[PDB]
Amino acid sequence: RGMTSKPAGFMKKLRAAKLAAPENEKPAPVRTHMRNMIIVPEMIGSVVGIYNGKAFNQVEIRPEMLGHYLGEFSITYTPV
Amino acid sequence: PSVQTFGKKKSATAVAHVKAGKGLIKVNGSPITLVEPEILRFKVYEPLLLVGLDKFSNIDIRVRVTGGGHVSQVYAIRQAIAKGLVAYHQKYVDEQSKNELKKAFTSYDRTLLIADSRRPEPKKFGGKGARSRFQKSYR
Amino acid sequence: SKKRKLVADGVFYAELNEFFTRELAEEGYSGVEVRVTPTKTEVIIRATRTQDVLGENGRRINELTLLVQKRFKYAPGTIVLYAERVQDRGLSAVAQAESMKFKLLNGLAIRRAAYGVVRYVMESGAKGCEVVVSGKLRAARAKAMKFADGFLIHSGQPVNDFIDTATRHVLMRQGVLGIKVKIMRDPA
Amino acid sequence: CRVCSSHTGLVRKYDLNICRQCFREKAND
Amino acid sequence: RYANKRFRKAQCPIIERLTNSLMMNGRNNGKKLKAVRIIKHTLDIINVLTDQNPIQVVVDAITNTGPREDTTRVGGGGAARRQAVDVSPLRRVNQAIALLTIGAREAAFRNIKTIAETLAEELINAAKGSSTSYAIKKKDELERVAKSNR
Amino acid sequence: KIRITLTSTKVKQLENVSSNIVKNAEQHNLVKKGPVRLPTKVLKISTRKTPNGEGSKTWETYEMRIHKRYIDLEAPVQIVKRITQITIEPGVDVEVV
RNA sequence: CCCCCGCCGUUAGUUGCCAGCGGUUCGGCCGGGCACUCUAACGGGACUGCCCGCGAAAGCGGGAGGAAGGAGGGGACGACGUCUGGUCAGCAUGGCCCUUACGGCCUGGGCGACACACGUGCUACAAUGCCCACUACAAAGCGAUGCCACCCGGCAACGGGGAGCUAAUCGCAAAAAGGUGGGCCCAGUUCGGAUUGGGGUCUGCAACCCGACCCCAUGAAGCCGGAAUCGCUAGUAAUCGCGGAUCAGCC
Repeated sequence: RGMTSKPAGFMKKLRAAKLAAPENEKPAPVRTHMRNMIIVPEMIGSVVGIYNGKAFNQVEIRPEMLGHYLGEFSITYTPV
Repeated sequence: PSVQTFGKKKSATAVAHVKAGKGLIKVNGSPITLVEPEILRFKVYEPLLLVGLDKFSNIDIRVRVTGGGHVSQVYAIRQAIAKGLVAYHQKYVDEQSKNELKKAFTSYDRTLLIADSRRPEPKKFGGKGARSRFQKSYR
Repeated sequence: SKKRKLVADGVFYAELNEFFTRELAEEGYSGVEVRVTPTKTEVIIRATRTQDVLGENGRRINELTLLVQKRFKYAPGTIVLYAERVQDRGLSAVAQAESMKFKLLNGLAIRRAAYGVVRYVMESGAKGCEVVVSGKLRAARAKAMKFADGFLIHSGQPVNDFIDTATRHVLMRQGVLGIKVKIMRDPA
Repeated sequence: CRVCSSHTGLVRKYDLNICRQCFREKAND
Repeated sequence: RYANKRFRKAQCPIIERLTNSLMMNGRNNGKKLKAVRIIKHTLDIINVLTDQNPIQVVVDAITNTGPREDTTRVGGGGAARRQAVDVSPLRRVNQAIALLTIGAREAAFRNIKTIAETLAEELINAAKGSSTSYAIKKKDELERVAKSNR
Repeated sequence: KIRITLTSTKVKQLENVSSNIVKNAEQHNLVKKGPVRLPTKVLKISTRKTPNGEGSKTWETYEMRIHKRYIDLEAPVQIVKRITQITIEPGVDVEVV
């Protein structure tokens, strides 16, 4: 699954997530289209809502969860 | 002396060089059978047999063939040997090319003398193949 | 031209044409051929009234030609500006079209304006001619008008017609109305 | 593209025309 | 109908036109070569198993397979009666050849890398020396159907 | 070794053009190779009529056969002089090595 | 009447080939040579012109020659108009509406959801077949950080190194079906590859949602399809592989 040497993560959420880091965390969510991103530890504890395409789903990200894509957390297809 | 004839079909060119001799054929160095192995199709030297007493046992052919496929080549070579046979003598090549090997009112006997203009065929749009048209359904 | 700047070389021509059509309108634009080698482009504007283009004693031709240089720097390269007179504007489809398009702008009877134009064109030379007006005739419901004389037949069929074609627009308060002029000349 | 600015599909070489349309249009006359 | 009858080049081995037709029936996807081989190999099969020359065996088979009469539907005042009728000489061959290949494909025996044995066996079974096999059945069945509704 | 490539849409426009170049250079260089033909390639292009812009939907098929002519001129000298000013026909695009 | 494809010839040969001779790092590489392929310009050729049959005639059938025919195959040329056809989401544009917002930036999610229904397709149910090996014929395309020779590390994707190409002169490239030899032996199988577990490569800031690829294991339905229904008249259908645009990558 290793994409490459450096794990990609789009900056929209990264730059946004980290700023929250010095204050502490941010209550409430974040919302990013960038399901493409891999999650890094700074993400942990945070709650980023990801885009089904339909909507943004709240995904709390925990440590076991890090290596993943985030998109893996928001399923596009629904049985409905 | 030697006789020549070109011969092209689909996209293939075959240099046919006839020379009075045994009747063996060297195509691209390999034996005719060798280049051709297991091809029922290879009736390139049909024009030879057609001459009458089959030219073969009184002819010899060195042939260079490049371009297209083995089938295409078979046709080009067939044309080559058909054309060269005519240059050597007008008489032998008869009806397809000259007299009996040469031409006819309508249907082609073998019509070895003609160069099959057929080419692959461009694909027209709205059709899968070119000719092949998609079938309709109740839909 | 160059692989790299064929497109760049092209953009300029549009740039040149852009100004000429804007300015030269009174003059009566017909065509603007553009030939080129290195930094020396031809541009030979054809006009009905060469005078309007030239200016007096060639004063205007100077300004325009100079304007050209601003747009065409050394990189585009200095350009000349030839002007040829249009023999019989009556033959130029572009003119004939523009001619009708203007009258329409005036609010002239379109059908008649069409007859007249076919007549003028028909009247001097021309083996055949035809004019077409778009819709919103007289600011009315959209319609179409015709009129033609002489063999446009033996034209329209591609075989060496040598039919000059031209289209002219017509902005109007009511709306735009396109005009088409077809002129048939001796075939090849 | 360059002239019309129709983004939808301009050839790079011309890098002009509304798209194929203007390319064809200019070509047409 | 489909088109004018195109003349077919006679067979390279035995210059019989009918043979080429048969070969065409076998071929699919224009794999003319495989098609010719299967028929040739079958002929070799006909030689060993049967003393007779293959060309004769095949022709006899086609003869047994050609239907003399076939029934064609037609709408009468009531119901569509199946009118019995003769079959064109051209039509009979196409049916015979087609039926042989189909029945041959029908055979369970999968012999030779390809189909070649099924053709070999089918033809012999067809011969009226042996006038049996699936091909002949269809032929007999059609004729029976005709003259039933004489 | 000045290889000259002459390409054009019209067969005549080249025959005239390339021929001129043959005669001129004859004066100040070797004796030219003589206008070599180089077969004509036809290109079929199916593309959007216009460039990215208006009517991306448009298409059309074009075939433009283009002709070539080399006529090489080895051992150059004041070939350049006779060539430079001398050209004529438009409709020809010549490029030299 | 114009363009592209079919056959022949003239002109032109830095494309081409020992065709034909001498040399070779035996690469058409070298000299040489335009024959051939080809390149592009022009010329010839088809007109029911000739032969038999019917016809009043047009023409229909048949046959010879011919590369080719009876409009040889494909384009340009899609008429006056029809459907209040389609698109204000490509662009253009009248009118209406929104302007701390019906505008703008961003991160994330969504467009990839599913109990289900349909359309277009791919792969397949196998022996005219599947697998491994060896070996042979193509065309049209594309290549600057781009195609990637060759050598090495890896089962491999791929990584490291690095030649040539600026592309008829180098690379993508292997053509697949095919021919030859072997295996399988009629079985849900050496058919068929869904699905799932694990390892891993690659692009990209980033591949959870939601990429493609490789290797191991897994190995599903499917044994030829109801009513009904689609395509195609010849180099067509059927079948086999090859290229391109878009494009980091790629569904």
